[PDB]
Amino acid sequence: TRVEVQPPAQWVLDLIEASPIASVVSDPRLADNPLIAINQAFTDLTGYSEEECVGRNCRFLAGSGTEPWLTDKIRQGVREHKPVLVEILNYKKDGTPFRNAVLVAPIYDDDDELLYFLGSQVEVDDDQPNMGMARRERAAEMLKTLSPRQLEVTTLVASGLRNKEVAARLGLSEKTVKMHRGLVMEKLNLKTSADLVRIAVEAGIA
Ligand SMILES: Cc1cc2nc3c(=O)[nH]c(=O)nc-3n(C[C@H](O)[C@H](O)[C@H](O)COP(=O)(O)O)c2cc1C
Ligand SMILES: [Cl-]
Ligand SMILES: [Cl-]
Ligand SMILES: [Mg+2]
Ligand SMILES: [Mg+2]
Ligand SMILES: [Mg+2]
Repeated sequence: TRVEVQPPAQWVLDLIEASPIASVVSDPRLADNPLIAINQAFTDLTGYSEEECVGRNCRFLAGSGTEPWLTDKIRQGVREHKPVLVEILNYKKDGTPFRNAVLVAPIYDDDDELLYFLGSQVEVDDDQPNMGMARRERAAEMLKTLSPRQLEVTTLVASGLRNKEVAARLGLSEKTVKMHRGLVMEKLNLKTSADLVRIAVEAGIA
């Protein structure tokens, strides 16, 4: 099955379009928390077009060998509004199995009002199946270059707090939080918020 989805708003596109990583957004108020947008990298990773994905829950990538003890951790993150990174067996449109390092994280619309989920998928090769640990090592090194306030804002954003919540936690304005976020993105060459949440969760700071 599949539901018809409203074209994505600009903030949805801003979350994923410039990520070099397969990135998606879902809307949990729609039937079966379906995908409402995918980037180009997601089509290149999986072979599915945007028309084939949007309106469906992302578990269409699952197949015979997919680990329910790992997908349950995603289910838990979605229910608790917390980020989860697991490495699960998935299947491309042509039936090619691949190990998917998938991040599912809470994210907010550009008014900091309603909750959505972002998804970030990286292929782990059968060749180099410990690639996950190499991405963790890189992430940890990058985050150690951040100033203390930048690290604090990064941690709380990646933990799933909206900017208004980060602002309340640190005694700042939303504007000041958005400024610190932008400087982290510029310093670490991160294209989108999905890319920022991913290095935070890879490192284990969220
Ligand atoms: C934004 C987002 C991205 C997701 N990406 C994937 C993915 O790449 N592969 C996949 O198998 N599951 C993915 N999922 C997980 C499924 O949608 C689902 O949450 C998970 O399998 C647990 O739910 P279930 O027990 O009903 O399957 C994603 C979920 C969301 C919300
Ligand atoms: Cl879901
Ligand atoms: Cl301030
Ligand atoms: Mg596109
Ligand atoms: Mg299941
Ligand atoms: Mg709005």
